[PDB]
Order: sequence, then structure tokens, then C-alpha cells
Amino acid sequence: SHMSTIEERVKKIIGEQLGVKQEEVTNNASFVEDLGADSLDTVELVMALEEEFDTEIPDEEAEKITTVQAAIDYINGH
Amino acid sequence: SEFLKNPYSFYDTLRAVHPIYKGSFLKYPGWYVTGYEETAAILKDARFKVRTPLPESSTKYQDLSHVQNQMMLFQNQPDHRRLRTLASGAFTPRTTESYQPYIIETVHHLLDQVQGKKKMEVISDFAFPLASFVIANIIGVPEEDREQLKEWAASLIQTIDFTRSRKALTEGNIMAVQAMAYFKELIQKRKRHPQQDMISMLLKGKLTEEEAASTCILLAIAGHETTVNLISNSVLCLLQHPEQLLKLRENPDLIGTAVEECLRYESPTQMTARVASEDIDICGVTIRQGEQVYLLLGAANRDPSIFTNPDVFDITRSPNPHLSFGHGHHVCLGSSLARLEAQIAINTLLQRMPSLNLAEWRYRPLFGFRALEELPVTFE
Ligand code: HEM
Ligand SMILES: *P(=O)(O)OCC(C)(C)[C@H](O)C(=O)NCCC(=O)NCCSC(=O)CCCCCCCCCCCCC
Ligand SMILES: [Cl-]
Repeated sequence: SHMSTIEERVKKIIGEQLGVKQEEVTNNASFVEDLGADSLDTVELVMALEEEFDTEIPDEEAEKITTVQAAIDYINGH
Repeated sequence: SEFLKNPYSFYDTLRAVHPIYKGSFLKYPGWYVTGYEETAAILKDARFKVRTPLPESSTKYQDLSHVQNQMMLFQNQPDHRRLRTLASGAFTPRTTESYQPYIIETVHHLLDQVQGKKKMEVISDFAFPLASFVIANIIGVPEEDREQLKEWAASLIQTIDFTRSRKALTEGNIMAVQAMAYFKELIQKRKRHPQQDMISMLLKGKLTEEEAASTCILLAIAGHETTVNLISNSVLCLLQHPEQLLKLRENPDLIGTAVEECLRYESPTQMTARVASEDIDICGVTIRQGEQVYLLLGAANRDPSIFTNPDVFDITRSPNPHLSFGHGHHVCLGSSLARLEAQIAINTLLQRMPSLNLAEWRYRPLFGFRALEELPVTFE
């Protein structure tokens, strides 16, 4: 076993929010197109991420992210 | 916090760029309107439709969504007209005037309970109890159940606001279950034994029993939230301008024009919303089909092209074509009731508490409404 990594924490949030199975939450997967996130899901996803990583994500930066990997990249760089 | 203290400076910087401003706030992208004529035009135009405050096909909060989506506030044609007309009977000029005895009586009863105390908290002691007792009496909710109603209202009002969270929506779903179940039972009672209330009016008629329930919930919420803010915002306004407070005290007949200026200056409802059902050109910009439009009613009420010195509180303004109750087909159904409750409450308060004085006011964390946390005052 090991402590939860950045990738694992992000994927768990996505899975719990979208009720979607893991390994279906692959990297490079799109939130809207592939994972079926609607116009609330995406807002609630950012909120959940903001709380998990104790950070504020500006609306500008959130708009740039459309894929799982991009969300992981943002959290690693901030 | 800095926005809550003075949102009007924030509105002004948007208006300076454009009265229809493309932006994003609290993760919600769309067109944010601060201009009066632009606001009025959009509200009047049926191409800008109302919509459900949560996604149409969302079942994450199944019960909350179902209760929300049945309400006339979020219905378009032809369902809106049907629902509004059926509810309108309880809010006509003549019917509203018949509420005056109960309102006056309730006002005096509440002022009696604090009269000898030399202190009161305007909201919890006066503003809220009045609005609560009034709307519950109109709907037909017995005194025994009116505390439950307060709980549902406070919880459900949060579910439409920009500041809502996952936990607020989860709580909202629970309250939606409770409220719907309760009103269903009350409707079954009134069906067997009708009484002199609005629920029985709804049964006379059409209207499904769930639609009748969701109508009751809508009216309960509006009666508990906005009217309380109107009264409390007005008292603070007047106390912050003793010149015109004294003027109002000297002649209570000025309560009409005074309440209208309180509505313009500190609007209880700061925001409503529309979605563009097609591409629409307005004020030199193009709003594409499906894009969201957020109308800042408080900001439009400060438009200097309509109200010459907008940031000045002046009870003698005439007329006062503020947009605090909205505009067009969805224009507030209960505006006459709200005005009457406020006029009677404020006049009577000023009459019975001649040396009224303020005791760092905090506002509730809501972006679509301007609501004080509390308002402590001293008198006599
Ligand atoms: C107990 C008193 C009140 C009742 C019963 C009430 C009820 C309602 C109802 C049923 C609607 C929906 C009408 C429709 O969709 O056709 C409405 C709309 C509205 N109400 Fe009231 N209301 C009350 C007080 C207030 C107050 C004090 C304000 C703030 C000044 C206010 C602001 C508004 C606005 C701005 C709308 C239109 C929203 C939109 O167009 O999207 N209401 N009200
Ligand atoms: P998707 O592309 O499916 O998402 C679209 C939606 C509509 C969900 C938006 O993107 C969105 O979530 N927007 C933020 C929420 C929102 O728009 N809220 C509406 C703001 S206020 C409003 O529309 C009217 C309320 C003011 C009128 C006051 C009347 C008296 C109070 C009664 C309240 C009763 C509520 C139960
Ligand atoms: Cl003054």
C-alpha cells in the first residue's frame, strides 16, 4: 500500500462525482465528451478539487482544463 | 466580504466597460447586465427564457430538481400562464387589501413583546415573524407547522444561489422531500374539508396535486426570504439618513414613496437569470443561443441615465420605476403584499418607537439577494 498520490486523489474525486468507474477515468479522457459531465458536474468538480488540494482555481484557469491529465497537470504545477 | 459591504462599486466598474458584460463569476460564465434599459429590454423579451436552476436532465438531486422544475418561476409557455393565473387569486389588489387587518394586528402583537425592553433585533423579533405568520396564514399552514416551514425556506433559497455548494444541494434535496410530503398531506386534508385559505382556492380551480404543492413551496419561500429583507433593509436605510427619517416620521403618508426608494436603493433581490433561446442582438453585442444572461437588478437601479444622482437616497423621488420586482411576464406575483407588509411595519415601528436608533452590519453569504444577518436597534 501507499499514501494517495496526486493522480489517485484527482481520479477518485472524478469517479465519485460522475459515479463513473475507475480505469474508465483514464488520462487524456475528456470530462464532457467521454465522462459525460454536465453544466453542474463541472462546477462541482472544481469545487471538490479546490477543497481537496486546499487551493483557489481562477475561472480563467478552470476554462482551460477539459481533460483528466490537464487537471492533474494544473495541480502539480500549483 | 468586500463585495458584500459595497457591491455597487463592483457594479459600477462593470457598467463602465459595458452595460452588458461578458464575464465569469463563481465559475458561471455568461452576460452580466448592469444597465437599466438593457435589463428592462431583456426581461420584456420572451426570446430570453427562464430555465431550471439545476441542469434539466440532472438526477443527482432528484427530488430537489423535481420540486424546482414544477414552479412557475422556472416554467415557460404555455405552462407559466396556467400556473401563474391559478395562484394569482390570492394576490389581487382587493384580496391583498383584505390582509391589512391581520398584518396590522400581527405588527402590534410583535411590537408588544419588545416594547418594554428598550432593545430589539429587527429581523428575528419583528421582520421575520411578521412575514412568516402572514404567508403561512395565506397559504393555510397551521401555527404548529410554521417552524418547519421556516427551516425549508432557508434551506431551499440557497439552492438557486451562485454561492450554493454540494452540501447545500444535498440538504436541499432532503428539505424538498419533507416539504413536498407535508403539502401533499395538507392538500388531502383540504380536499376533504376545504378552509378559507389559498390551498383550498387551488383545489377549486387544471393543476396536479404536485403542482399545487410546489406552488405552495414557492410562495412560502418568497414570503420568508425577500419580504424580511425588504423590511430590514428599509429600517437600516432610514436610520442611516436621519434627515428623511424625521421627514417620514413627521408625515406617515410618505411611506409609499419612501418604501419605493428603499426598494431601489437596497434591492432585496440582486439577481435573476435568463437563457437565450436563439441568437439575439442587443446593445451592440450578440448573445448566442444557449448562453446565460444574468440581470443585476440592484445595479440597474443605480443607472444614472434613469436616476439622476443614483447613489443618493431620496424618498421624494417620483416616479420610481425601479426593477426590484422584475419586469415582464414573470414580474413579482406578490409585490402588493410585500409593499403592504413593509409600509405597515415601518410606519407602525416609527410611530411606537419614536427614538429609534442603531445599536459593522454583516450580510448573508448570498450573491443573488441582499440580506442582513441581523439588525439590532435601541429605542425609548
Ligand atoms: C410574500 C411576498 C412575495 C411573494 C408571495 C412573491 C412571489 C413571487 C412569485 C410566485 C414569483 C414568480 C412569478 C412568475 O414567475 O410569474 C415572483 C417573482 C419575482 N419576485 Fe416576488 N414574491 C414576494 C416578494 C418579493 C420581494 C420583496 C421581492 C424583492 C423586491 C421580490 C422579487 C421578485 C422578482 C425580481 C421576481 C421575478 C423573477 C424573474 O423574473 O426571474 N418578490 N415572486
Ligand atoms: P447547464 O448548461 O444544464 O446549466 C445551466 C444552469 C441554469 C444550471 C446555469 O448554468 C446555472 O447553474 N447557473 C447558476 C444558477 C442560476 O442561474 N441561478 C438563477 C439565479 S436567480 C433566478 O434565476 C431567479 C431567482 C430570483 C427571483 C426571486 C423570487 C423570490 C424567491 C423564490 C426562490 C424560489 C426558489 C426555489
Ligand atoms: Cl440624510
